[PDB]
Amino acid sequence: VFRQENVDDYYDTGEELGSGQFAVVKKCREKSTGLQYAAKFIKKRRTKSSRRGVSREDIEREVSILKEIQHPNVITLHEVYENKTDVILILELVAGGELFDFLAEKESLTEEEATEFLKQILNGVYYLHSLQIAHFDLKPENIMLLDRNVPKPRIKIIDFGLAHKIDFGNEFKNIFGTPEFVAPEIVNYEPLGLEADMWSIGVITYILLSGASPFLGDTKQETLANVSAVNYEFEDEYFSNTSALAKDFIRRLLVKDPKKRMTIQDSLQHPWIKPKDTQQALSRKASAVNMEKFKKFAARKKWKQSVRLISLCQRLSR
Amino acid sequence: EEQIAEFKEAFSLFDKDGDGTITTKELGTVMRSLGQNPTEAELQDMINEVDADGNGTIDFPEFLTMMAEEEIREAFRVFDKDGNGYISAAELRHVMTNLGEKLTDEEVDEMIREADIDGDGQVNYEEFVQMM
Ligand SMILES: [Ca+2]
Ligand SMILES: [Ca+2]
Ligand SMILES: [Ca+2]
Ligand SMILES: [Ca+2]
Repeated sequence: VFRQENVDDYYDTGEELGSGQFAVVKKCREKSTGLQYAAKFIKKRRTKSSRRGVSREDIEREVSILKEIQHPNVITLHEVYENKTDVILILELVAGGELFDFLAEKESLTEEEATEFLKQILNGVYYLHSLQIAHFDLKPENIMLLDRNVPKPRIKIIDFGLAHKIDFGNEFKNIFGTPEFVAPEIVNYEPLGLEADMWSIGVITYILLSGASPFLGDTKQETLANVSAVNYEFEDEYFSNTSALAKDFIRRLLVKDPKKRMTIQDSLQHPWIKPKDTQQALSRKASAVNMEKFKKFAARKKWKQSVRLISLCQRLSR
Repeated sequence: EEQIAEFKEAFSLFDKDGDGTITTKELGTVMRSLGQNPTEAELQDMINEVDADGNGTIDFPEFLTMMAEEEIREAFRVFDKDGNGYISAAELRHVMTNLGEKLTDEEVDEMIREADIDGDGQVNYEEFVQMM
Protein backbone atom coordinates (compact mmCIF):
# COMPACT_ATOMS: atom_id res chain seq x y z
CA VAL A 1 0.00 0.00 0.00
CA PHE A 2 0.96 3.64 0.46
CA ARG A 3 2.93 3.58 3.70
CA GLN A 4 1.48 6.04 6.18
CA GLU A 5 4.56 6.50 8.30
CA ASN A 6 6.73 9.60 8.13
CA VAL A 7 9.23 9.29 5.27
CA ASP A 8 11.66 11.48 7.24
CA ASP A 9 11.91 8.65 9.80
CA TYR A 10 13.50 6.49 7.05
CA TYR A 11 15.11 8.98 4.65
CA ASP A 12 17.43 11.91 4.65
CA THR A 13 16.15 14.34 2.04
CA GLY A 14 18.59 16.23 -0.17
CA GLU A 15 18.73 18.75 -2.98
CA GLU A 16 15.91 19.45 -5.41
CA LEU A 17 16.41 17.59 -8.72
CA GLY A 18 13.21 18.66 -10.48
CA SER A 19 10.24 21.01 -10.24
CA GLY A 20 7.24 19.51 -12.04
CA GLN A 21 3.73 20.89 -12.50
CA PHE A 22 2.32 19.60 -9.21
CA ALA A 23 5.48 17.74 -8.12
CA VAL A 24 9.00 18.24 -6.75
CA VAL A 25 11.80 15.67 -6.88
CA LYS A 26 14.47 15.66 -4.20
CA LYS A 27 17.44 13.35 -3.79
CA CYS A 28 17.06 11.20 -0.73
CA ARG A 29 19.09 8.67 1.20
CA GLU A 30 17.67 5.67 3.00
CA LYS A 31 19.18 5.81 6.51
CA SER A 32 19.45 2.08 7.13
CA THR A 33 21.33 1.24 3.93
CA GLY A 34 22.91 4.58 2.93
CA LEU A 35 21.50 4.05 -0.58
CA GLN A 36 20.37 7.03 -2.62
CA TYR A 37 17.06 7.43 -4.33
CA ALA A 38 14.83 10.12 -5.85
CA ALA A 39 11.77 11.20 -3.82
CA LYS A 40 8.99 12.65 -6.01
CA PHE A 41 6.33 14.50 -4.00
CA ILE A 42 3.09 14.39 -5.97
CA LYS A 43 0.47 16.82 -4.72
CA LYS A 44 -3.02 15.27 -4.29
CA ARG A 45 -6.07 17.16 -5.40
CA ARG A 46 -7.52 18.71 -2.26
CA THR A 47 -11.15 18.14 -3.33
CA LYS A 48 -12.89 16.26 -6.16
CA SER A 49 -13.82 19.37 -8.16
CA SER A 50 -10.37 20.97 -7.77
CA ARG A 51 -8.46 20.97 -11.10
CA ARG A 52 -5.25 21.48 -9.11
CA GLY A 53 -3.26 18.39 -7.97
CA VAL A 54 -3.40 14.75 -9.00
CA SER A 55 -6.44 12.55 -8.41
CA ARG A 56 -6.08 9.45 -6.31
CA GLU A 57 -7.33 7.38 -9.18
CA ASP A 58 -4.39 8.68 -11.30
CA ILE A 59 -1.83 8.22 -8.57
CA GLU A 60 -2.93 4.62 -7.84
CA ARG A 61 -2.80 3.76 -11.49
CA GLU A 62 0.73 5.09 -11.83
CA VAL A 63 1.90 3.38 -8.68
CA SER A 64 0.18 0.09 -9.48
CA ILE A 65 2.13 0.03 -12.78
CA LEU A 66 5.40 1.13 -11.20
CA LYS A 67 5.23 -1.53 -8.46
CA GLU A 68 5.12 -4.19 -11.13
CA ILE A 69 8.14 -3.06 -13.13
CA GLN A 70 11.51 -4.83 -12.79
CA HIS A 71 13.75 -4.43 -15.86
CA PRO A 72 17.27 -2.93 -16.24
CA ASN A 73 15.98 -0.36 -18.82
CA VAL A 74 12.92 0.93 -16.92
CA ILE A 75 12.91 2.98 -13.71
CA THR A 76 12.00 1.00 -10.61
CA LEU A 77 9.89 2.02 -7.59
CA HIS A 78 11.40 1.41 -4.22
CA GLU A 79 8.65 2.44 -1.75
CA VAL A 80 5.65 4.76 -1.61
CA TYR A 81 4.61 7.03 1.31
CA GLU A 82 1.56 9.22 1.77
CA ASN A 83 0.75 12.13 4.01
CA LYS A 84 -2.22 14.52 4.13
CA THR A 85 -1.03 16.62 1.18
CA ASP A 86 1.30 14.34 -0.84
CA VAL A 87 2.05 10.88 -2.22
CA ILE A 88 5.76 10.42 -2.09
CA LEU A 89 7.35 8.08 -4.60
CA ILE A 90 10.77 6.67 -3.67
CA LEU A 91 12.22 5.91 -7.04
CA GLU A 92 15.44 4.61 -8.50
CA LEU A 93 17.81 7.59 -8.83
CA VAL A 94 18.44 8.15 -12.49
CA ALA A 95 21.12 10.84 -12.73
CA GLY A 96 22.82 10.52 -16.16
CA GLY A 97 20.51 13.04 -17.86
CA GLU A 98 18.66 12.61 -21.18
CA LEU A 99 20.06 10.26 -23.84
CA PHE A 100 20.00 12.99 -26.44
CA ASP A 101 22.08 15.29 -24.21
CA PHE A 102 24.70 12.62 -23.82
CA LEU A 103 24.74 11.88 -27.57
CA ALA A 104 24.99 15.58 -28.36
CA GLU A 105 28.42 15.73 -26.64
CA LYS A 106 29.81 13.20 -29.13
CA GLU A 107 31.94 14.07 -32.14
CA SER A 108 30.18 11.53 -34.31
CA LEU A 109 27.68 8.75 -33.97
CA THR A 110 27.26 5.79 -36.35
CA GLU A 111 23.96 3.94 -36.87
CA GLU A 112 25.70 1.00 -35.19
CA GLU A 113 26.31 2.98 -31.98
CA ALA A 114 22.83 4.54 -32.15
CA THR A 115 21.13 1.12 -32.30
CA GLU A 116 23.07 -0.03 -29.21
CA PHE A 117 21.12 2.65 -27.27
CA LEU A 118 17.99 2.04 -29.36
CA LYS A 119 18.13 -1.68 -28.56
CA GLN A 120 17.85 -0.90 -24.83
CA ILE A 121 14.78 1.19 -25.30
CA LEU A 122 13.20 -1.58 -27.39
CA ASN A 123 14.00 -4.20 -24.70
CA GLY A 124 12.40 -1.96 -22.03
CA VAL A 125 9.29 -1.50 -24.18
CA TYR A 126 9.13 -5.23 -25.04
CA TYR A 127 9.12 -5.91 -21.27
CA LEU A 128 6.32 -3.36 -20.65
CA HIS A 129 4.26 -4.61 -23.60
CA SER A 130 4.66 -8.23 -22.39
CA LEU A 131 2.98 -7.03 -19.17
CA GLN A 132 0.31 -5.28 -21.29
CA ILE A 133 1.57 -1.83 -20.16
CA ALA A 134 1.35 1.09 -22.57
CA HIS A 135 3.71 3.97 -21.68
CA PHE A 136 1.91 6.60 -23.80
CA ASP A 137 4.63 9.30 -23.34
CA LEU A 138 7.66 7.92 -25.06
CA LYS A 139 9.72 10.90 -26.17
CA PRO A 140 13.41 11.85 -25.79
CA GLU A 141 13.07 13.60 -22.43
CA ASN A 142 11.71 10.32 -20.96
CA ILE A 143 14.74 8.38 -22.18
CA MET A 144 17.42 8.90 -19.55
CA LEU A 145 20.79 7.39 -18.64
CA LEU A 146 21.51 5.81 -15.28
CA ASP A 147 25.10 7.05 -15.33
CA ARG A 148 26.73 8.96 -18.18
CA ASN A 149 30.40 8.35 -17.20
CA VAL A 150 30.64 4.59 -17.89
CA PRO A 151 31.86 3.10 -21.21
CA LYS A 152 28.40 1.55 -21.94
CA PRO A 153 25.66 3.76 -20.44
CA ARG A 154 22.37 2.18 -19.47
CA ILE A 155 19.03 3.52 -20.70
CA LYS A 156 16.19 3.95 -18.21
CA ILE A 157 12.70 4.74 -19.45
CA ILE A 158 10.94 7.09 -17.00
CA ASP A 159 7.66 9.00 -16.39
CA PHE A 160 4.72 6.64 -16.20
CA GLY A 161 2.14 9.35 -15.45
CA LEU A 162 0.18 8.62 -18.66
CA ALA A 163 0.74 4.85 -18.72
CA HIS A 164 -2.09 2.27 -18.76
CA LYS A 165 -2.60 -1.41 -18.61
CA ILE A 166 -4.26 -2.23 -21.91
CA ASP A 167 -7.55 -3.81 -21.21
CA PHE A 168 -11.03 -3.26 -22.56
CA GLY A 169 -11.57 -0.59 -19.83
CA ASN A 170 -10.03 2.87 -20.01
CA GLU A 171 -6.64 3.35 -21.65
CA PHE A 172 -8.11 6.85 -22.06
CA LYS A 173 -9.02 10.39 -21.57
CA ASN A 174 -6.14 12.20 -19.85
CA ILE A 175 -4.00 10.64 -22.60
CA PHE A 176 -2.85 13.94 -24.17
CA GLY A 177 0.95 14.04 -24.56
CA THR A 178 3.25 16.05 -26.82
CA PRO A 179 1.84 16.63 -30.36
CA GLU A 180 5.14 15.81 -32.17
CA PHE A 181 5.21 12.29 -30.65
CA VAL A 182 1.59 11.12 -30.41
CA ALA A 183 0.14 8.52 -32.79
CA PRO A 184 -2.76 9.25 -35.11
CA GLU A 185 -5.17 7.17 -33.02
CA ILE A 186 -4.47 9.51 -30.06
CA VAL A 187 -4.92 12.69 -32.08
CA ASN A 188 -8.15 11.35 -33.58
CA TYR A 189 -9.70 9.95 -30.37
CA GLU A 190 -9.71 6.33 -31.64
CA PRO A 191 -9.06 3.06 -29.72
CA LEU A 192 -5.60 2.90 -28.15
CA GLY A 193 -3.29 0.02 -27.39
CA LEU A 194 0.35 -0.93 -27.31
CA GLU A 195 0.71 0.31 -30.88
CA ALA A 196 0.86 4.02 -29.87
CA ASP A 197 4.22 3.39 -28.17
CA MET A 198 5.53 1.86 -31.42
CA TRP A 199 4.68 5.07 -33.35
CA SER A 200 6.43 7.13 -30.67
CA ILE A 201 9.50 4.96 -31.18
CA GLY A 202 9.58 5.71 -34.90
CA VAL A 203 9.45 9.43 -34.19
CA ILE A 204 12.31 9.17 -31.68
CA THR A 205 14.35 7.15 -34.12
CA TYR A 206 13.65 9.63 -36.86
CA ILE A 207 15.08 12.46 -34.73
CA LEU A 208 17.94 10.29 -33.46
CA LEU A 209 19.32 9.89 -36.98
CA SER A 210 18.48 13.26 -38.57
CA GLY A 211 18.04 16.11 -36.13
CA ALA A 212 14.61 16.82 -37.64
CA SER A 213 11.13 16.24 -36.29
CA PRO A 214 8.95 14.39 -38.80
CA PHE A 215 5.50 15.89 -38.21
CA LEU A 216 6.38 19.30 -36.64
CA GLY A 217 4.71 22.35 -38.18
CA ASP A 218 4.84 26.07 -37.38
CA THR A 219 1.86 25.62 -35.06
CA LYS A 220 0.19 22.98 -32.89
CA GLN A 221 -2.60 22.48 -35.48
CA GLU A 222 -0.28 21.81 -38.41
CA THR A 223 1.67 19.44 -36.18
CA LEU A 224 -1.47 17.45 -35.23
CA ALA A 225 -2.75 17.62 -38.81
CA ASN A 226 0.52 16.21 -40.14
CA VAL A 227 0.30 13.36 -37.58
CA SER A 228 -3.29 12.65 -38.59
CA ALA A 229 -2.29 12.61 -42.28
CA VAL A 230 1.01 10.72 -41.64
CA ASN A 231 2.54 13.52 -43.70
CA TYR A 232 6.34 13.32 -43.43
CA GLU A 233 9.46 12.92 -45.59
CA PHE A 234 13.08 11.90 -45.53
CA GLU A 235 14.64 15.19 -46.65
CA ASP A 236 18.01 14.95 -48.37
CA GLU A 237 19.19 17.86 -46.20
CA TYR A 238 18.88 15.70 -43.09
CA PHE A 239 18.99 12.13 -44.43
CA SER A 240 21.68 11.88 -47.14
CA ASN A 241 23.85 9.51 -45.05
CA THR A 242 20.99 7.54 -43.51
CA SER A 243 20.94 3.85 -44.50
CA ALA A 244 18.07 2.22 -46.41
CA LEU A 245 17.61 -0.19 -43.52
CA ALA A 246 17.09 2.67 -41.00
CA LYS A 247 14.58 4.44 -43.28
CA ASP A 248 12.56 1.22 -43.62
CA PHE A 249 12.60 0.79 -39.85
CA ILE A 250 11.08 4.23 -39.46
CA ARG A 251 8.69 3.69 -42.33
CA ARG A 252 7.17 0.56 -40.76
CA LEU A 253 6.53 2.33 -37.47
CA LEU A 254 5.12 5.59 -38.87
CA VAL A 255 1.99 3.87 -40.08
CA LYS A 256 -1.51 5.19 -39.53
CA ASP A 257 -3.24 1.84 -39.21
CA PRO A 258 -2.20 0.59 -35.81
CA LYS A 259 -2.67 -3.05 -36.85
CA LYS A 260 -0.21 -2.67 -39.76
CA ARG A 261 2.36 -0.92 -37.59
CA MET A 262 5.34 -3.09 -36.51
CA THR A 263 4.94 -4.54 -33.05
CA ILE A 264 7.76 -4.34 -30.52
CA GLN A 265 8.63 -7.96 -31.43
CA ASP A 266 8.74 -7.12 -35.11
CA SER A 267 10.95 -4.11 -34.36
CA LEU A 268 13.51 -6.29 -32.52
CA GLN A 269 13.71 -8.82 -35.37
CA HIS A 270 14.04 -6.05 -37.99
CA PRO A 271 17.37 -6.23 -39.85
CA TRP A 272 18.37 -2.63 -38.91
CA ILE A 273 18.29 -3.80 -35.30
CA LYS A 274 19.24 -7.41 -36.04
CA PRO A 275 21.23 -7.78 -39.28
CA LYS A 276 20.99 -11.20 -40.90
CA ASP A 277 24.42 -10.89 -42.63
CA THR A 278 27.63 -8.80 -42.73
CA GLN A 279 26.22 -6.66 -45.62
CA GLN A 280 23.47 -5.30 -43.38
CA ALA A 281 25.95 -5.18 -40.46
CA LEU A 282 28.77 -3.23 -42.15
CA SER A 283 26.26 -0.80 -43.73
CA ARG A 284 25.23 0.02 -40.14
CA LYS A 285 28.87 0.76 -39.22
CA ALA A 286 29.53 2.78 -42.40
CA SER A 287 26.47 4.93 -41.95
CA ALA A 288 26.62 7.93 -39.57
CA VAL A 289 24.23 10.37 -37.94
CA ASN A 290 23.95 14.02 -38.94
CA MET A 291 25.60 15.33 -35.74
CA GLU A 292 25.70 19.05 -36.57
CA LYS A 293 21.92 19.07 -37.04
CA PHE A 294 21.35 16.69 -34.17
CA LYS A 295 23.22 19.03 -31.78
CA LYS A 296 21.31 22.01 -33.20
CA PHE A 297 18.10 20.12 -32.58
CA ALA A 298 18.84 19.10 -28.95
CA ALA A 299 19.91 22.61 -28.08
CA ARG A 300 17.08 24.38 -29.95
CA LYS A 301 14.61 22.05 -28.20
CA LYS A 302 15.88 23.26 -24.79
CA TRP A 303 15.83 26.93 -25.85
CA LYS A 304 12.30 26.36 -27.29
CA GLN A 305 11.17 25.01 -23.92
CA SER A 306 12.65 27.82 -21.89
CA VAL A 307 11.09 30.48 -24.17
CA ARG A 308 7.73 28.68 -24.08
CA LEU A 309 7.95 28.80 -20.27
CA ILE A 310 8.84 32.48 -20.16
CA SER A 311 6.18 33.35 -22.74
CA LEU A 312 3.59 31.49 -20.63
CA CYS A 313 4.64 33.37 -17.46
CA GLN A 314 4.59 36.54 -19.56
CA ARG A 315 1.03 36.11 -20.93
CA LEU A 316 -0.30 35.73 -17.36
CA SER A 317 1.95 38.40 -15.83
CA ARG A 318 -0.06 40.90 -17.98
CA GLU B 1 -9.94 21.93 -21.70
CA GLU B 2 -6.46 22.30 -23.19
CA GLN B 3 -6.14 25.81 -21.77
CA ILE B 4 -6.69 24.37 -18.27
CA ALA B 5 -3.43 22.42 -18.81
CA GLU B 6 -1.57 25.73 -19.37
CA PHE B 7 -3.22 27.70 -16.59
CA LYS B 8 -2.44 24.77 -14.21
CA GLU B 9 1.33 24.80 -14.91
CA ALA B 10 1.61 28.57 -14.60
CA PHE B 11 -0.21 28.62 -11.24
CA SER B 12 2.42 26.13 -9.94
CA LEU B 13 5.48 28.34 -10.49
CA PHE B 14 3.60 31.46 -9.30
CA ASP B 15 2.69 29.38 -6.20
CA LYS B 16 6.32 28.82 -5.13
CA ASP B 17 5.49 27.08 -1.84
CA GLY B 18 2.53 25.13 -3.29
CA ASP B 19 0.10 25.78 -0.42
CA GLY B 20 -2.53 26.62 -3.05
CA THR B 21 -2.52 30.43 -3.06
CA ILE B 22 -0.46 33.20 -4.67
CA THR B 23 0.69 35.81 -2.19
CA THR B 24 1.93 39.24 -3.27
CA LYS B 25 5.35 38.21 -1.89
CA GLU B 26 5.28 35.28 -4.31
CA LEU B 27 3.89 37.37 -7.20
CA GLY B 28 6.78 39.82 -6.75
CA THR B 29 9.61 37.26 -6.93
CA VAL B 30 7.91 35.68 -9.98
CA MET B 31 8.12 39.09 -11.64
CA ARG B 32 11.71 39.75 -10.48
CA SER B 33 12.68 36.57 -12.37
CA LEU B 34 10.80 37.69 -15.49
CA GLY B 35 13.24 40.64 -15.53
CA GLN B 36 10.75 43.11 -14.04
CA ASN B 37 11.33 45.19 -10.89
CA PRO B 38 7.94 46.43 -9.62
CA THR B 39 7.16 47.72 -6.13
CA GLU B 40 4.91 46.32 -3.44
CA ALA B 41 2.21 48.96 -4.11
CA GLU B 42 2.00 47.76 -7.75
CA LEU B 43 2.08 44.08 -6.76
CA GLN B 44 -0.77 44.57 -4.26
CA ASP B 45 -3.11 46.20 -6.81
CA MET B 46 -2.60 43.31 -9.26
CA ILE B 47 -3.51 40.86 -6.51
CA ASN B 48 -6.41 43.19 -5.46
CA GLU B 49 -8.63 42.71 -8.57
CA VAL B 50 -7.85 39.04 -9.21
CA ASP B 51 -8.72 38.64 -5.50
CA ALA B 52 -12.46 37.97 -6.02
CA ASP B 53 -13.30 36.90 -2.47
CA GLY B 54 -11.05 39.60 -0.97
CA ASN B 55 -8.83 37.41 1.27
CA GLY B 56 -5.46 38.88 0.13
CA THR B 57 -4.31 35.95 -2.04
CA ILE B 58 -5.06 34.34 -5.40
CA ASP B 59 -6.46 30.79 -5.47
CA PHE B 60 -6.91 28.66 -8.59
CA PRO B 61 -10.59 29.44 -9.23
CA GLU B 62 -9.65 33.14 -9.17
CA PHE B 63 -6.48 32.59 -11.21
CA LEU B 64 -8.51 30.57 -13.73
CA THR B 65 -11.27 33.22 -14.13
CA MET B 66 -8.55 35.68 -15.20
CA MET B 67 -8.23 34.34 -18.76
CA ALA B 68 -7.95 37.25 -21.23
CA GLU B 69 7.51 35.36 -33.49
CA GLU B 70 6.93 37.96 -30.74
CA GLU B 71 7.47 35.66 -27.75
CA ILE B 72 11.13 35.43 -28.82
CA ARG B 73 11.90 39.19 -28.73
CA GLU B 74 10.46 39.47 -25.24
CA ALA B 75 12.03 36.14 -24.26
CA PHE B 76 15.54 37.46 -25.07
CA ARG B 77 14.95 40.39 -22.73
CA VAL B 78 14.27 37.92 -19.88
CA PHE B 79 17.46 35.85 -20.52
CA ASP B 80 19.71 38.95 -20.72
CA LYS B 81 19.28 39.72 -17.03
CA ASP B 82 21.81 42.61 -16.98
CA GLY B 83 20.65 44.25 -20.23
CA ASN B 84 24.10 44.30 -21.85
CA GLY B 85 22.84 42.76 -25.11
CA TYR B 86 24.29 39.27 -24.58
CA ILE B 87 23.13 36.11 -22.69
CA SER B 88 25.99 34.47 -20.75
CA ALA B 89 26.06 30.89 -19.42
CA ALA B 90 25.57 32.39 -15.92
CA GLU B 91 22.47 34.37 -16.96
CA LEU B 92 20.94 31.38 -18.73
CA ARG B 93 21.39 29.06 -15.76
CA HIS B 94 20.44 31.60 -13.09
CA VAL B 95 17.34 32.85 -14.97
CA MET B 96 16.02 29.33 -15.66
CA THR B 97 16.59 27.99 -12.12
CA ASN B 98 14.50 30.94 -10.91
CA LEU B 99 11.80 29.81 -13.38
CA GLY B 100 11.81 26.30 -11.81
CA GLU B 101 13.83 24.56 -14.52
CA LYS B 102 17.08 22.97 -13.31
CA LEU B 103 19.51 22.80 -16.23
CA THR B 104 22.71 20.74 -15.93
CA ASP B 105 26.02 22.37 -16.78
CA GLU B 106 25.90 20.19 -19.87
CA GLU B 107 22.50 21.49 -20.99
CA VAL B 108 23.62 25.09 -20.36
CA ASP B 109 26.88 24.61 -22.30
CA GLU B 110 25.11 22.89 -25.23
CA MET B 111 22.62 25.73 -25.40
CA ILE B 112 25.15 28.55 -25.52
CA ARG B 113 27.55 26.66 -27.79
CA GLU B 114 24.92 25.90 -30.42
CA ALA B 115 23.56 29.47 -30.41
CA ASP B 116 26.97 31.16 -30.31
CA ILE B 117 27.86 32.00 -33.92
CA ASP B 118 30.90 34.31 -33.42
CA GLY B 119 32.47 32.17 -30.65
CA ASP B 120 32.70 34.68 -27.80
CA GLY B 121 30.84 32.28 -25.45
CA GLN B 122 27.71 34.47 -25.29
CA VAL B 123 24.45 34.80 -27.22
CA ASN B 124 23.39 38.12 -28.73
CA TYR B 125 20.02 38.98 -30.18
CA GLU B 126 20.57 37.90 -33.76
CA GLU B 127 22.28 34.75 -32.58
CA PHE B 128 19.20 34.00 -30.43
CA VAL B 129 17.00 34.61 -33.49
CA GLN B 130 18.98 32.19 -35.72
CA MET B 131 18.65 29.56 -32.96
CA MET B 132 14.87 29.96 -32.63
CA1 LIG C 1 1.67 30.03 -2.13
CA1 LIG D 1 -8.32 34.96 -2.78
CA1 LIG E 1 24.20 39.73 -20.20
CA1 LIG F 1 28.12 35.16 -29.62
